[PDB]
Amino acid sequence: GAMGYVNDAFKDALQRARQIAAKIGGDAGTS
Amino acid sequence: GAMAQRQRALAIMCRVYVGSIYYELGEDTIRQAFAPFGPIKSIDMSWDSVTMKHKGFAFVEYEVPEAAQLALEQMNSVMLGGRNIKVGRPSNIGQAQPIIDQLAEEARAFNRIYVASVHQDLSDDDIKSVFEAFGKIKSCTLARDPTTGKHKGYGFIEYEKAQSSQDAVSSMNLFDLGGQYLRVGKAVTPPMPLLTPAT
Repeated sequence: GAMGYVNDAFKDALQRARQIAAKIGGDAGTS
Repeated sequence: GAMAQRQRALAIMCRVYVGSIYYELGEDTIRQAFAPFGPIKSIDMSWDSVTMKHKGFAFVEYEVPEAAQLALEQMNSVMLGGRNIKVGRPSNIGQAQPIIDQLAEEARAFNRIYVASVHQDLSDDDIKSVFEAFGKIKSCTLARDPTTGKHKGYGFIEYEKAQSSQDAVSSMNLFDLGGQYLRVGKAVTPPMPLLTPAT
């Protein structure tokens, strides 16, 4: 799709991003 | 060599002027507001009277001018309260302009992106999650903070491609870490001690 306004890449990003925050930053329970 | 200014241009670029201070915020608050940007190195504060109504102005000096850049670009454009602050001193601009454009172009040779507002616990490889999910990174390190013990809320990440860097910047601002949106930018001066002579 359109770059800069990435739809998949940045969602890949954030699944990892809150994963990394889940261990340290904000515990959400399981994941 | 007395008075270590080390290029007066850079010395001032690392220190932003804060004018039109809201009211219920002072050096106490401003320190934290720009804390995710860069570590407060020094503050030129104007406390008027014992009353502490901060009647005057303040200067926030960082350890890195990149934090100062983000403080200019983002904080002056986005109202952090019911009053917009004026960041910087439009006076010596133009004179130091060729230097600014030189530094930016010079640091561009390393095409490194600047990551600020980094969550204190969230680590280097963690910030990699988002950046490396868009593009490829050759070097990633958040500056370690000796007094915090962990790391400063910023770091310098290096893309191998200038295209991917620009892609990241467009989305990395939104990087939510526990309620806070991150803040990305670019490196304005070469953040590496490549100074052979300590003059």
